[PDB]
Amino acid sequence: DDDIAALVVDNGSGMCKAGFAGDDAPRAVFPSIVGRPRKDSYVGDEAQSKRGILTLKYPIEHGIVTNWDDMEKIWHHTFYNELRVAPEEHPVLLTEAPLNPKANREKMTQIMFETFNTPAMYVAIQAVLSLYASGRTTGIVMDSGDGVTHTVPIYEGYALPHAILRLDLAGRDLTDYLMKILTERGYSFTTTAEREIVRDIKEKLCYVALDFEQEMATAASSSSLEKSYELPDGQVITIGNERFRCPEALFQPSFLGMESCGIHETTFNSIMKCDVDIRKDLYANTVLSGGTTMYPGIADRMQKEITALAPSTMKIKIIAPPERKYSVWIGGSILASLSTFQQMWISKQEYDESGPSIVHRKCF
Amino acid sequence: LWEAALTYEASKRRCWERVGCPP
Amino acid sequence: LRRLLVWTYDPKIRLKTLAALVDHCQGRKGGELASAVHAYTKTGDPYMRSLVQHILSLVSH
Amino acid sequence: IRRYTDQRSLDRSFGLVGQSFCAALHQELREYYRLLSVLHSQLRLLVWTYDPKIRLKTLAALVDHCQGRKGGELASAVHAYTKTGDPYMRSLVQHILSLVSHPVLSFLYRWIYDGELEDTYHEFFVASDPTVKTDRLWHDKYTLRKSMIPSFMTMDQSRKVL
Amino acid sequence: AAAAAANLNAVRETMDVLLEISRILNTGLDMETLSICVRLCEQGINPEALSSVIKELRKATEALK
Amino acid sequence: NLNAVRETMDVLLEISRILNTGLDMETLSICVRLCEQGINPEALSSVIKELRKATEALK
Amino acid sequence: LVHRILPVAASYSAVTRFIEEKSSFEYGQVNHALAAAMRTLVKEHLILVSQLEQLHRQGLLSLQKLWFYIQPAMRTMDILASLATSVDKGECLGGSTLSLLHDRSFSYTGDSQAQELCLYLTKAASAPY
Amino acid sequence: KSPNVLLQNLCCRILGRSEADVAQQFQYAVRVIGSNFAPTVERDEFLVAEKIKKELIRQRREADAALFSELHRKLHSQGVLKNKWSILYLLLSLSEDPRSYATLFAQALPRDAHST
Amino acid sequence: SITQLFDDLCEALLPAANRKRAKRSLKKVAYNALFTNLFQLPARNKILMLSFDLRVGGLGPKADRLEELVEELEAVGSVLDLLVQLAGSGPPRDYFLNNKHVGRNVPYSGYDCDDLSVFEMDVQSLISREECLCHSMIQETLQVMEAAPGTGLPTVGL
Repeated sequence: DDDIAALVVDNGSGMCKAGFAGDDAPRAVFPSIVGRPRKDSYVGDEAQSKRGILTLKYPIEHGIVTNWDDMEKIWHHTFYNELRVAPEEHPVLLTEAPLNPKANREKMTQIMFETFNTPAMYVAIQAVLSLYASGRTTGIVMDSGDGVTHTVPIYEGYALPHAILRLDLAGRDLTDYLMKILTERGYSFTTTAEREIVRDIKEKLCYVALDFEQEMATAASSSSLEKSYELPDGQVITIGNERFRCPEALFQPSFLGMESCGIHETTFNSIMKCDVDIRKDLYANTVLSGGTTMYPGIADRMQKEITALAPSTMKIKIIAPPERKYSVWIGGSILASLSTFQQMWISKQEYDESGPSIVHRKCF
Repeated sequence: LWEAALTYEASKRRCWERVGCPP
Repeated sequence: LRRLLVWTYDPKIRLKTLAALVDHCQGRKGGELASAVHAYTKTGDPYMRSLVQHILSLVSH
Repeated sequence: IRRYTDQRSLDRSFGLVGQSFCAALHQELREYYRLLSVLHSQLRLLVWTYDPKIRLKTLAALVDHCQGRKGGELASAVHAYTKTGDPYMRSLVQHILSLVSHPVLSFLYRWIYDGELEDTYHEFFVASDPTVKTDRLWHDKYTLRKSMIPSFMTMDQSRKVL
Repeated sequence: AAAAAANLNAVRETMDVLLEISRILNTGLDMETLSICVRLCEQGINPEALSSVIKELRKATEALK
Repeated sequence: NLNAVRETMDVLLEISRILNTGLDMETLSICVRLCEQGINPEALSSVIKELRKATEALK
Repeated sequence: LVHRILPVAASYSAVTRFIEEKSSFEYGQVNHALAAAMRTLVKEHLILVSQLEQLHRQGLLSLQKLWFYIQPAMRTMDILASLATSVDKGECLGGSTLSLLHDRSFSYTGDSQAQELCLYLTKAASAPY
Repeated sequence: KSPNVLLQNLCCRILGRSEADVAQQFQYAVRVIGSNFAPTVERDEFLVAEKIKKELIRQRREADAALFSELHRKLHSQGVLKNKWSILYLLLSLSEDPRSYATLFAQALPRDAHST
Repeated sequence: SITQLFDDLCEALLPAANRKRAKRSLKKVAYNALFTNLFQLPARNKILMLSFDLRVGGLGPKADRLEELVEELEAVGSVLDLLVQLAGSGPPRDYFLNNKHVGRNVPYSGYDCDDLSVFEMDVQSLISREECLCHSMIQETLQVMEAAPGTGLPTVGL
């Protein structure tokens, strides 16, 4: 072969994923931390160990870059220390959350072209590249990340913003509701590390509920839903009534008091504002997402309401990938390897020849 | 197909030079 | 083709049965003929059973 | 091998395993007759015939080694060439071994179930026992003859079906 | 062309002769069915085979009536 | 249901063996689940013919 | 080379005598149809013999090629020759020849060439009884 | 194009049903037309001419039977038909009179006295 | 669901008779080829349209079997519409044809020259294969054993 290489870096919301294109797993994963004495600039195990006297800083936390300096700093330190390679000799494919403004994407291609100095680059939406590895290019994306959610319809090869729906229902609201339900119980959440561990327990061991009625009926008769937890630290957090109803709040938004749409509601609101000639085609590529990929149970409620959504003369096709947390990662990993992708992949020469704004058109 | 194309507009003049195919 | 003896193999069984009724029945008319053609259908050799059960449809008309 | 496969084709008291072994030998020899068909129309060439000389050594080896063996000791004379790991002899012993195993494996679905058991020729480990018809035949009336246990069977295989 | 429209005239000529024979015998076929039957008979087909079908399909529209 | 789908998987082998497909039992099991999803089978017969070409281009 | 081939000749020529002699009235009623189903099995050997004559005109048939061909026939027609000689030598008729077929259907159950032919012939032959 | 879907075009014309609305009749059509495709009897346009004449006698017409001979002339003058025997045998078989024994009356031969 | 079964399909097409990073490359070419077509009764009729072409092409009992099975397939619907569009992608006797020696009633008729003439041809295709086999095994080995010096197996290229 000997065509010029490609690498992908996805600076996520809780950890940083870095690697080479065509790698099935992430080549390196460090936590998203850039310290300051509270070393002074280090990503990795030493910064995670020093967290009592080192600040934990995530640069992207709401689907919009909140601190710009720490974003480009963790980006450069990821490429230089997390992968231990040289910036001048590698082109990088980057990803961002959807509904990033045009000025923000302009700012990023500017900073990546000048402070990092890439040979060739790509900045684009998250859910669409995640879809291209998740199965068909056309369909609808129910993407629930860790600080944003969007129901993205796509029939262009790229999203249609006329029908994109911003939804605040992400892992952020799930861990906020967890803190709320435990403070209603009267249980001290204590600290940030126990926050991350109990969020892990909600993903992994906790009951992800199958209907609101059945588990409520068994808990009202007598609870046998709890499942014992013996951590090596010695924590015992177990309660059966509480643990099916904590992720249930997506199935009834008024269970918290959420005014925004539920899952079935947001995908139905999406499909009716989309064109009806592509309707069955878009209805037969709906995706699964969320941190619940360590113990499913959301998939049955979702597929049941999607059977109930459209009539019975079309069958459901929900695409359920084996990755629903590193789906964004394997997206860029497959797309950057292709030689046909060079047409959607911009170099450094055109960025000076046709100005900065062409990154919006040719990269798409 | 042949009867579909066959409904074409044909001149009502018939030749005085040709009786063999006068269209 | 070995002089086409496969083609003349079902003949001389066809021919053999139709030269038996033309030997066994000679100078016959009446029910003595319908008791003389009707003895080549009691054979448990199914060729004669399948030939004389169409011949007997005609002669018993 | 020509002599062996022609003489046991007029023996029918050679059993069903010998009469399957020689039939498989017959099928193996037909391709060596095909060689002698085509070479005749083309009429030293040693190196052409070095490789058929390897096949025919093994075939004459199975003939000379399995001399006069029938039943489960002929399934202990071709189940001695299933311990090889040079795949040429594996392929030569294949398409002989299958046909050899077939007569034994026919009785083993009518002696684990019901159904006719032909042991007028002893080629099967069952050596049945006359004149025990009272009620004491839930003790041994089908003796395990060790000489007609084949090598693909073990003791748990030759007596639990019993 | 021009000589390709003369052949498109010479097929209407034939189709009118066949349309005349179809009416002076007072058949069951109409002009639209007949245009399928000409295509079938051009390939080389048993006309004993098609007529039995047409005899059943016309009684299968008395299984519609 | 689990008893039904085994019997259906056995009968669906037969109608694909008489029609002389290139499908073996494993790729039959994947394609029987994929066609039941609703994605047009007229296009799935073409993506399989392209997948089996692109894998042979590497060999 | 011709001594190698002669058993299949004996196992055709010892079959047609049974079919010819036992195709008369008095010779049983299952014994009729056994011979009547053996004519479908004389047919195969005859079709082989017939096609080889036109092949020999091109020059693409020889003694070695025939001996190479007839390797399955040398066994399959021999089982039929044994059946024919067994009926003709000591006369078995009706149920006696059906006891003969019933022993032959057990005396091979593992051969799987000399079983299948008889396993066909039994179901063909016992339509009259 | 293929002959089998052309049969379904005939099925759309004669039935009120579409081709997609019925598959029991198309099953029978595949039964009959297949294995009896491609003529298996002796052709004769002359017997068909004299039998269309014989049919127009049965309608008590002698004028239209000699006009039929001029249409038979025109049929050959254009000469674009492949089997002129077949389509006229077909229209004659589907003829209905506007208002016994006939198997002892002249027909086409079966070609079972001849290699095919 | 199906995109996890697709991973088992990607393991099948890879030789199992390593094998962990070649899978990631074959999965990329699999996904890159998959979405091109996907981006851009009348159902048993499609089986009947090929049974007609069976009956014209010889082989009567195969088409008579096919029409016997399309009645039981209607007594999952998207599967047979895949099978009809994969019908020519496949891999590239009988004692009776003319014996009236059985039965109780067989119709009297003559010769036809399309039954017994094409029953010696059913065997003639066999005898004309079993000698063309003899020319496709001595050629495929003499092409290995004689070309020219320096031609053989790639173990000399080690």
